[PDB]
Amino acid sequence: ARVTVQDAVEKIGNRFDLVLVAARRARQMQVGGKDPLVPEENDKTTVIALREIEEGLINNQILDVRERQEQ
Amino acid sequence: EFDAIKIALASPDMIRSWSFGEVKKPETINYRTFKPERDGLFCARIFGPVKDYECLCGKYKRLKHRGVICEKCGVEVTQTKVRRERMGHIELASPTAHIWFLKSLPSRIGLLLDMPLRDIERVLYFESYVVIEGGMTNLERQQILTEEQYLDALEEFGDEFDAKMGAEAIQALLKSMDLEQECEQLREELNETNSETKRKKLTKRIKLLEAFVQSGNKPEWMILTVLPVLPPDLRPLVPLDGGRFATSDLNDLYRRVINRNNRLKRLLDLAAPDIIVRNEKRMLQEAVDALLDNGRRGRAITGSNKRPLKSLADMIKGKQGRFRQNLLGKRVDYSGRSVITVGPYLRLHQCGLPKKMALELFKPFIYGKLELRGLATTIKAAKKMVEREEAVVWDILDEVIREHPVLLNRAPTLHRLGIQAFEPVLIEGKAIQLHPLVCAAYNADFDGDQMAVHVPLTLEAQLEARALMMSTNNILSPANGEPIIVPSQDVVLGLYYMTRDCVNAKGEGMVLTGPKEAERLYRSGLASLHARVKVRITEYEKDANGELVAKTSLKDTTVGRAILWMIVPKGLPYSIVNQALGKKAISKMLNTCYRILGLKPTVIFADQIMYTGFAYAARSGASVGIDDMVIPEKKHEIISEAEAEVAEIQEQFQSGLVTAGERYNKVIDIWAAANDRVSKAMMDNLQTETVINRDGQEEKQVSFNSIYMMADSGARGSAAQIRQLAGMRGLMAKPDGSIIETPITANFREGLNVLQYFISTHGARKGLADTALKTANSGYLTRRLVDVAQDLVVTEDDCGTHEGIMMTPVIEGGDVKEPLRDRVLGRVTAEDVLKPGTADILVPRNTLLHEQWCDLLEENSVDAVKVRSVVSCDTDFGVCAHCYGRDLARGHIINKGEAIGVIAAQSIGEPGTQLTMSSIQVKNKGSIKLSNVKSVVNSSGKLVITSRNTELKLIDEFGRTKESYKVPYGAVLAKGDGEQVAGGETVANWDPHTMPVITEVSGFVRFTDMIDGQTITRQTDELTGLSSLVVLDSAERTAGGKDLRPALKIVDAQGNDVLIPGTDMPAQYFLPGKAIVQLEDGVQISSGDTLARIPQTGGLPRVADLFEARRPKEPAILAEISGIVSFGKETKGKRRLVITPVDGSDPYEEMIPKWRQLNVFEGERVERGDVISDGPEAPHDILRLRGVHAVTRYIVNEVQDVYRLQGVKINDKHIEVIVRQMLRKATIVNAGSSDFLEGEQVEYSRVKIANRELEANGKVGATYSRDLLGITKASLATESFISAASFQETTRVLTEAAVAGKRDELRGLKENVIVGRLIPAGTGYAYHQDRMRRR
Amino acid sequence: SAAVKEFFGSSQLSQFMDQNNPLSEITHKRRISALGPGGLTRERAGFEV
Amino acid sequence: YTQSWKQEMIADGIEASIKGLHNFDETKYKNPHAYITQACFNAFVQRIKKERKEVAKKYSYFVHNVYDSRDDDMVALVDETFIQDIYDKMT
Amino acid sequence: HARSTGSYSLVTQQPLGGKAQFGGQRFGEMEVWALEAYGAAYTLQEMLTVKSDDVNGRTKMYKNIVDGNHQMEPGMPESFNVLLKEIRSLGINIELED
DNA sequence: TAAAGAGCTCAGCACTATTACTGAGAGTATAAAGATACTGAAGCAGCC
DNA sequence: GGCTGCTTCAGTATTTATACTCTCAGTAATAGTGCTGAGCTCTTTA
Ligand SMILES: [Mg+2]
Ligand SMILES: [Zn+2]
Ligand SMILES: [Zn+2]
Repeated sequence: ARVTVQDAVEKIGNRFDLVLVAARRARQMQVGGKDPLVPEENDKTTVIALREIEEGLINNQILDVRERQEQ
Repeated sequence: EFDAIKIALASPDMIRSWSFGEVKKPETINYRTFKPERDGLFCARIFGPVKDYECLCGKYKRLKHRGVICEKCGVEVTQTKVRRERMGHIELASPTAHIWFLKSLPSRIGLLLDMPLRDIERVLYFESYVVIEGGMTNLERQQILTEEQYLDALEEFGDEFDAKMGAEAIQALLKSMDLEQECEQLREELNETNSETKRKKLTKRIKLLEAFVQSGNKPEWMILTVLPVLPPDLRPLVPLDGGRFATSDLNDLYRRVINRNNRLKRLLDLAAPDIIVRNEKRMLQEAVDALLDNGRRGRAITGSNKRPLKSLADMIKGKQGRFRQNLLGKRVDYSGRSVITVGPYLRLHQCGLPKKMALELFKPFIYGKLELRGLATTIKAAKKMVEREEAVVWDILDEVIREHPVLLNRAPTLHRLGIQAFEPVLIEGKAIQLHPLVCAAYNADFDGDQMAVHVPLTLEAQLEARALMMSTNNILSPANGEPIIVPSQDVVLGLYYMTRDCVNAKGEGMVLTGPKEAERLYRSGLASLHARVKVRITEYEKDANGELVAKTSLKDTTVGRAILWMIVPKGLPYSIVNQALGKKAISKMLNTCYRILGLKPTVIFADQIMYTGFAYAARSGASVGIDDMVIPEKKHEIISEAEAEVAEIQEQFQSGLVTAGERYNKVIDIWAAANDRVSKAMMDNLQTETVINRDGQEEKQVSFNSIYMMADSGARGSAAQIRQLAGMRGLMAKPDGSIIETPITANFREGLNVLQYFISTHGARKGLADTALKTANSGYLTRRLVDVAQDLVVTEDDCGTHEGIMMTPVIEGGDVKEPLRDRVLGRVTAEDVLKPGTADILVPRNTLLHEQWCDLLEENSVDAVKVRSVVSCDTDFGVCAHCYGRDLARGHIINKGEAIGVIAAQSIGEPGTQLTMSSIQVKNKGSIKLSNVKSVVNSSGKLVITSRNTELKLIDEFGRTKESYKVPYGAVLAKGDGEQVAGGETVANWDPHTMPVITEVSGFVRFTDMIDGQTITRQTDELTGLSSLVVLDSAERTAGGKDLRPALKIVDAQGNDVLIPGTDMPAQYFLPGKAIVQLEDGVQISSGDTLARIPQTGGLPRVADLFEARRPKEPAILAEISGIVSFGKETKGKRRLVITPVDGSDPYEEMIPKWRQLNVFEGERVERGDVISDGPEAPHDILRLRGVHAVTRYIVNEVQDVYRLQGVKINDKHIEVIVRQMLRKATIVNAGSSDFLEGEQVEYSRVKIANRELEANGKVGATYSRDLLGITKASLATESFISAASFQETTRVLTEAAVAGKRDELRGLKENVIVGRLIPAGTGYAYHQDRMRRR
Repeated sequence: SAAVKEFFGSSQLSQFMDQNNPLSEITHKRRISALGPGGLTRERAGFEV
Repeated sequence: YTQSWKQEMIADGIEASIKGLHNFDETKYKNPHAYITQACFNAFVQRIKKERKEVAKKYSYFVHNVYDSRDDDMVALVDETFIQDIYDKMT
Repeated sequence: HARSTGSYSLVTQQPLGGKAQFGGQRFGEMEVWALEAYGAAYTLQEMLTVKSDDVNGRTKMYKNIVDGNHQMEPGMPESFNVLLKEIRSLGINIELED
């Protein structure tokens, strides 16, 4: 049921950063072995990313520091 | 990858440095082997391998033998890809003068030698000679000779004196010309001259010389001696790319060109008679000419079939050169096109899509999925499987679509919504359904339109589309915060037919307790729909802290009102619905819903609305037939009486009792009368014929004619449409624009007779042709518009300033047009606002102004508000957010980085598709006031003002101006200033039928120097009798005394010139041609009659010329500086005058076409910018004499009013930003502590930051003045030439940048497209931030 | 004969018979224009004519 | 036919007359007018034959390429390029 | 009429036009703007290079998509280079600084 | 009787010399053979 | 001696009919060309 990024922008009041972070997350999960953090019901990878965004737990800060603890 | 692009010239050295060889043989192909020739225009020997990795040696097969050249072939061994791009060159036999640098208009070479063009010309084609260092004779380095002159002189001067003809001498001169000494010479001469024309020519020349001698450019290079030749694979022998075949005619020129070259040598090789060697030189020059840019000579070399062929320049320009053909517009893969249909079952966020196109558009995806699934094994297997639709495929495709977006567009892309995103549903059909709302944005009928569709590939792309171009994201027209999802026409008819009331229907007026019951009693057929009824309901509101508290009540309404009401979402009060609900009602309902609720409620709402409307319209049975057209019974009455009268007035004229023009006018007016009367007759008769008992007699409410039902619905059709249907459709135009005497007496119910129909025919053809031309011109208009901004991007937030402009409602003098509520709504204010009561600040300092704030204001008779504006921003490269405000489509402060220019331009350019081509009787009640006042009392003891600047203003009882009016010199006021006023009266009035030339004290007048014959005349007044010694025009009076013109010394009984009250100088003015004081000599007049008496487009092209900074025709001269007025030298061709300040030197001494009518007499001291004459406003002068906000507000008001005349709506910020661009270069006026010159110009913001650096030091930088350039001007003078080259006129700008030797830092959009990188527009803005941050 | 054949097989006053209706077949003969040799140009079109 | 050709034609003829002036008896052929006349005449016909068969060669190369992309070819035109490319070849 | 991918013009490798040819739709400057109005950057880029002319680029794409990897290699247009050499034709030496 | 010499000449890839053969050149001497519309910008042209 | 009006031009929106004569020229195709091997030829005496 992902049609509007309304609250996706309520977190990131940018409506642009959205594309960036969602793209990083999608590139992660589609080809890279990054598993959804959110229960998936046959929704495409980018829809998964937007889900993970719209729940206040994935952003620049959190995903970047995940990549940092990764390094 | 790589940074800025640079342009420069090329010494023939560098040409050699390029080419991989040199071509001499004029032919190409063996016609048996079809292979290239040995040393020809296609030969491998330079260009390279026709296959890859092997040539006619057959010697080198694998990577072991690649690379190393052959000896049999001689050619290197490699792939044929490099053949596409390797360049060649010819060695010239005789030098050649380049054409571009010759016909720059003006020639950047003739001026380089200061030469008249035609002389260098005749030098070229050798029609004359030219003197190079004439030496010990009277002949000069720039002198030329008629041939015979050369012959004769050369006889007596067959010495070291030198005279030749041709590019020979030109390469000589250029090579033999140093610059620095020349530069200094120009410095001196310039500094010395008092003639301005010389000054301008000299400053241009010294500029170009500093240009050359600035960088490493050498002028002679404009003479060609080494011709670079194009890589072979770009001008192929035949394209053969399907279809008809082209000829790639370049080679031909090349061929013939090369031909002549060898001939030249060959004939030189024979020691030919030099006359004919001259001829062959000429042939060569014309040849290279025609190669570079055909047509610039006399006879453009037609190709064949009577067609001109194509040079290297034709590939470049027009709507077919690389730029406008393939660099910008480009056909793209993964796309499709088809016809369209509706499919109303769809919800908002989705589009129908046929199976087939769906299948092709995703072939790669399907392959990938199959081979991931193992159902196929190789790509060929997959191809075969997809071929014959192995029935698995579909579900595969199903998975692929699951949320994969698609992008739809129409052909003529007007604005930001002409292209959107969707998520398709698959159809076993061939056409495209469509959510029937969006069809408005697409301006699309369903009569055979053809839509196009493309597909994003990268996940990033799907995301872009998803968040930013989905129908669920585009609901507020970017032109104006209007919801752009207007339920268009048939949903409208439905709803209207639903919310309504019949006088007495089934079970009307009973009582109910729930709209559920309403539905039931409707469907059960136990209750009618449009019937009054008492019903219990409830409703909600989150008026409290987010909590939508609900609460009940009982209303009396109609059923369908409730039926609908079950749908209206939560936070709405009922009274929004109790009305009868035409169209704009549902519009504003949508808007407030969006404003209070958010987004998802709104979309769900709109969808449900469409559903319900379609359904109930369906149930309605809203047909139409021969009985829907009522008829005025009294039509024949009005018509018969009208014609009876007109017969009378015509036989009256034909008897010779009136004039034909006014008789025609009377006929016009009487037909207009009968027209409007029959209009009233019909429209009224129709609109009310409800006569039905109510258990009593009857009542009469809004009737139910399907026609009338539409009209009152406003769903479709104009009231005038009806007018034509029933009433006679009056009179039509004329090919001129005149009107036929007799009107169209008939309706459409009855049939037209031949002639009326014929006339209508003509008018319709007119309108259609105008439709064609209008679309045409709107095209080029929006082109220029989009092109002029093309780069303005929100770069920051808050430029750190508290200025702007004080906006106010507009008053056309009478009624006001925009309530102050609008200009403010969503435009961040710099200063706060006060109440009319002093010290009563209302809004905070620099806050963003949304709607509740508009309320808080509006209730308090708010007057006028200063606010941030783009013209005033304090930032380079863009504009701070608060200077812009709200996104006009997203009800919040606009985010950081949008391209505001392009949205503005589209908005503005769109509506052109449809656009066209005394007394003061106040009506209101309040207080009168005035401004720019200087009045007079009469023996009447009333106010009569004495200026052409006086400003009546009617203030209401609230505190907000309702009226104001400019009222001319000499207008008697019945009241004063500070009284009451009512409606139906005039407070003041004057006589525009004369020229008030009054003086304002009682005394004595004279015929001073008013001696008949020389400057005045005697008038034995044939109308009254008074011997008014009347003044004629002195310049048409005698030729000696036309200087000693009639002064009117205002004197008293003492005869002394009465020094003007308070002043020490009396009114000694003039009575010019036909300025008459009928009052005789020595008369003691009292104030109340003028001394001297003198009885006295707008369509789209208006906007067009406006933005082009076009010419006012007869501009009105303003005041450069204050002071008084004097008259000196006269008819040096024209009138003259001088003006003097109160403290400074009289700087203004200007002549005037004597026709002009002055505005202020001599003695008066006026203020700068007072309109000293009559006429329009000279925009450049408006700027430099009025500052900025003046001309801005001006332009804003003009365009807004031309639009207002057509109901369309555009927020002003667009016009703001357009102007904001319009001025970008300022002319320095004092070099100051900076470096640049004085009489030149520089980018405003650049020199501004220059000061910001300078003025950080006490050394004060350059003073300046901002300038005004029309869009077509500023389109060229940009930091970029590539974007310029994208615009019109490639040639001059291109050769210009080349001569200059510029370098483009790629700061902009129309250039970041060409290189193809992420334009700093959206995401790309972020990445560009980043990429700059790196280095 | 060369010129004649040219004229017929090639002249902008010659086109395929519009042939899909006894109507259009007759509309495509009782038709008159002012284009081609001796007439104005499709984008030379003056308003008046 | 063609201005552009005509230019090169005359170029040819002029050079031809230039070189051929070298040898012109007077005792016989008491006129140089016709001498140069026929000289240029032949030069012209030479040039024109060269150019004709050049563009002929172009036609020939063309007609040997019908395998461009997919189905739906044309029959009308091709026969005419062919028939010219034959006529010229007749000579 | 659809077009997954087919031929290309040769002087410039833009996908051919018209319907007889398996031609791709006309994508215009107006659309270019209508796209720039949004921050629709990657859309426009991959639109006008990766699906039109970037030959190396479009091949890499075609591979990655037909093997499950949505990712773009920017590259740099081709017909642009055509213009570059086309102006290199006349003596106006053009260059592409560091 | 039959495995096993040593040679008699026929498929199967070049090579040089060839032979139409197409191109380059050089001779040629009767003639006179056309229905935008607009805006703008320097150059030219007459003036106190 | 510097000084204003006309002005001229320049920038926008398939498919071309008649040498002649050697005379040479050097070329590219093309048959002459000779091998390799090998396969059959042939006899041998063990
Ligand atoms: Mg339509
Ligand atoms: Zn070779
Ligand atoms: Zn600002």
